[PDB]
Amino acid sequence: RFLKVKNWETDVVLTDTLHLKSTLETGCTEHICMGSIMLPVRTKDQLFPLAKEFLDQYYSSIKRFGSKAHMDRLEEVNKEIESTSTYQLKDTELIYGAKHAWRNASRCVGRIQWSKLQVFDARDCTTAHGMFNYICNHVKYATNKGNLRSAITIFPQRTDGKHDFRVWNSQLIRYAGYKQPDGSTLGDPANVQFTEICIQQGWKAPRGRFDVLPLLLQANGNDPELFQIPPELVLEVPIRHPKFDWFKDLGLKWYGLPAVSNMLLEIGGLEFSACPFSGWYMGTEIGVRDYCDNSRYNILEEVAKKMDLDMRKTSSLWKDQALVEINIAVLYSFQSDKVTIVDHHSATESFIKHMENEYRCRGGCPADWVWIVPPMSGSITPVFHQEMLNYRLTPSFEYQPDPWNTHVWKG
Amino acid sequence: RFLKVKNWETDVVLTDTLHLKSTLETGCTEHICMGSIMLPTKDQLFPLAKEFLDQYYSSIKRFGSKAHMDRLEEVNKEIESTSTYQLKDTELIYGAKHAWRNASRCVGRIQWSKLQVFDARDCTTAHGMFNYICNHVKYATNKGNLRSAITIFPQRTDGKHDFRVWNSQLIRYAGYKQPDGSTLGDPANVQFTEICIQQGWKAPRGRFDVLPLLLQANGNDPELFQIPPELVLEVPIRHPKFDWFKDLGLKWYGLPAVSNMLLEIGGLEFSACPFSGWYMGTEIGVRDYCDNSRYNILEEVAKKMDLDMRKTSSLWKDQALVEINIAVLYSFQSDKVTIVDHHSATESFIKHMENEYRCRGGCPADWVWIVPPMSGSITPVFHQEMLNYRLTPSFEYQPDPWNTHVW
Ligand code: HEM
Ligand code: HEM
Ligand SMILES: CCc1cc(CNC)cc(OCc2ccc3ccc(N)nc3c2)c1
Ligand SMILES: CCc1cc(CNC)cc(OCc2ccc3ccc(N)nc3c2)c1
Ligand SMILES: C[C@H](O)[C@H](O)[C@H]1CNc2nc(N)[nH]c(=O)c2N1
Ligand SMILES: C[C@H](O)[C@H](O)[C@H]1CNc2nc(N)[nH]c(=O)c2N1
Ligand SMILES: [Zn+2]
Repeated sequence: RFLKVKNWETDVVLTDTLHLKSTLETGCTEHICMGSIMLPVRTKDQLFPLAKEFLDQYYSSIKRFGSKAHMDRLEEVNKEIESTSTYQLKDTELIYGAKHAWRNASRCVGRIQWSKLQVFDARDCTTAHGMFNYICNHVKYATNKGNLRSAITIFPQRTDGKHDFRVWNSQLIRYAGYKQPDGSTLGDPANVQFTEICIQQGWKAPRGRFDVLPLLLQANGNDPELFQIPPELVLEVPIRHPKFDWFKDLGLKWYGLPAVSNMLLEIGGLEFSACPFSGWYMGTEIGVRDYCDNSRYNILEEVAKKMDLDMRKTSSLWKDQALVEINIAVLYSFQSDKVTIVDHHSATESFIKHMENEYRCRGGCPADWVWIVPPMSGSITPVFHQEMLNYRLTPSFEYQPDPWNTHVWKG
Repeated sequence: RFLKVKNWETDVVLTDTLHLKSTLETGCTEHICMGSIMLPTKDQLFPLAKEFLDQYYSSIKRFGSKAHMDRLEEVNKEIESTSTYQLKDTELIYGAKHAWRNASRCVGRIQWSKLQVFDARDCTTAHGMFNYICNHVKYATNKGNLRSAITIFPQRTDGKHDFRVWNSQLIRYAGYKQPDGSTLGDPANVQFTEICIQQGWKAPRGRFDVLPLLLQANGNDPELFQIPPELVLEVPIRHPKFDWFKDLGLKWYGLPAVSNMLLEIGGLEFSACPFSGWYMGTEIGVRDYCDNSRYNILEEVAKKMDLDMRKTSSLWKDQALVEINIAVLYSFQSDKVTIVDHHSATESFIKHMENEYRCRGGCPADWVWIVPPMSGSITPVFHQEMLNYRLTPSFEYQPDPWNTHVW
């Protein structure tokens, strides 16, 4: 079957055949679309088809399909499964899998970069201290003094689900959130619950607006352990505005390295429950969502108040006006400090080029419009006018429930 | 099967049971989501009529009444006999209001029950359509105090005698493909502005020329009519701060009046059913003014603001976009013409969603269309999970007449 997408700004039409290789489900049916829904122990019965499919893909990509090398590997993986009820990926396979998980991440606008991922194999890791060391090296490598580099560090796969490796942090670097008795919040409200856990686990909280959280690391299903990232490794950027001198005095800064650490990497049926990865920021992640979401730092009012905007009626668009300057300031600051960042205009433009290239060479590019379109200035970016097909390919990054909701405490 | 939707800004969770009464298809499957795709006989008819009459008589607290059964058999007889049927006025009004209530892409549905329905089913000629439409326009505009309205022309019979309004909106500005290669007026209407001239219009080849109506009655060739200028309320666009803004020479019309959709009620098809409400500011300022394939004035406005247009990372496009949308709102409000900003409208819709979940068991909503084209995540609807499904009565899309007209 053929599927056509259209760009209503340029009238370019692309044809999707890749969706036929789609395994997983969307959540949608013929009778309901769950396109805007945010979130819509494995036996051997189902493992070998998943392994075979991955290896068929792998050996196609290296143009060795049906080769003796291909067949032996299948045989090898096969025996290893029914002998051990799992199997191990070769280094080459792991690298391929991680890159393609990224390539398949339909909610990621940054995928033009997917082929240049630095994969750190941490499958020989056994303890939380080992995890901390690997993560430090990831952060140092990825940060690269502000010239950021995409990286992923992959810890050992799940076995019985009773020995999981997990990073309890949602990102490697994030600021603490503290709920005050008067109901207000100090720091990042998104992180209040995790902060509390850390504090409970023995973390001594500086209780400021921008405390970098400690890593909380779980190895081999053991109780997690606290570690402080060395501050010299945490690159941060003070936020100032190129024309507004009072903006510096708002006291804002942000960290340079976005490193998501709570997702699950699936490759050939194998589940890597700890696989922190990092790229670099799109400006709006910080300027729009982190600073201006009502449920986050929520600085729109103070900025608008300092701009002397008409804040009495919404139709003045004072919120809209302050939002733009804040995002200007975030971009200005990162660029002035020579820290890699991309504006939403450049990023969406690159993604369209990527997507078109993917249709030509791959026969498709699964893409989640709801997530690809930036949280401000939607229709003046080219992805707004781009029709997209969303479907799920493997290898993939998957959501997993927060570890504190499922962890069996040892003590 | 009983679905939950979460607001991630407020943690509020609503349970949706209404989707289980869905009939039409979404375009989606379990394998692929098409959520961002713009455009996905006698025996067919009676279940369709029955389903509608069921929800109608249920709605008036008379489900399973004698009148219900009587109406059912009455309609069933008329179908068996005439191969179609006619709606009672009360049912027509209900169906129209509920078509609007069911429009999953419409952010303005908190107003759905306050709709003025104009029964134009006795119309027989294009001249009659023109008269009905002028009356619609005058009533809806109401000297700037806009009132929602729909005018419903005769239903389809055998597709040979369709009533169609060839305009996409009752009021739109002309677009001309210039010799030097550019485009004067509205580029979205270049083909229609051509067809108008191609059937005898005389364009004042200006920038904001209100297009003539091209009305098709009973399957006949369509006819040109000019809306009396005094019926077309326009708003000169100035900025409350930049006095050079007015020099740009921009204005827009007060009445957004979509006229190319198909209204389906109880299996009956109304191919000519122009309806109107009032603008959300971003429709004009974000889409009509700044879309690349439209008036695309961003670069011009950015210039006069003397913004750094060297690199995209200065967000000059963004900065300009906000000021433009400030001006639109400011102009309309000054001139006492109804308009809603995207903050209040999206706030209205959340409250409306709340209401619909609470009294109806849900509210079909297309997130891709409900979220405004600017400042998305600082409006409440961005953080609102929505379920999209298709309820009847409905507004549907139909081919442009000039691709189908048995000429
Ligand atoms: C290199 C520059 C990159 C940029 C500019 C970028 C940009 C983005 C943005 C803006 C989002 C939406 C995030 C949000 O709004 O919360 C996203 C999502 C995502 N990205 Fe990328 N990204 C980059 C690199 C990467 C890398 C290296 C990976 C993995 C190896 C990755 C995988 C993903 C995944 C799995 C999501 C979806 C998160 C979810 O499902 O909720 N990205 N990206
Ligand atoms: C009264 C104030 C109203 C407001 C503020 C409003 C707002 C909107 C907006 C902003 C859109 C997005 C369309 C676009 O971006 O092109 C829309 C779509 C739509 N509106 Fe409403 N609207 C109003 C009244 C009405 C009325 C009176 C009707 C019908 C009787 C209606 C039916 C629809 C339909 C059917 C669509 C989407 C068409 C489709 O399926 O693609 N609206 N509306
Ligand atoms: C719902 C799961 C989730 C939530 C959130 C925060 N929402 C409040 C963020 C999530 O992932 C967000 C993400 C993932 C990968 C990225 C890679 C690079 C980059 N610059 N940003 C990313 C951002 C996933
Ligand atoms: C695809 C269906 C569609 C397309 C387009 C043009 N987009 C290229 C416009 C459509 O309708 C757009 C519409 C409909 C009803 C409205 C009622 C009030 C209002 N203020 N705006 C409306 C705007 C529907
Ligand atoms: C391709 C994409 O679906 C298309 O650009 C849509 C996106 N969302 C929209 N939303 C509204 N309200 N109006 C539109 O015309 C569109 N266009
Ligand atoms: C309910 C809705 O799906 C949710 O708010 C989504 C919308 N689109 C998004 N898009 C991005 N990039 N990031 C997000 O967190 C979200 N949140
Ligand atoms: Zn869908």
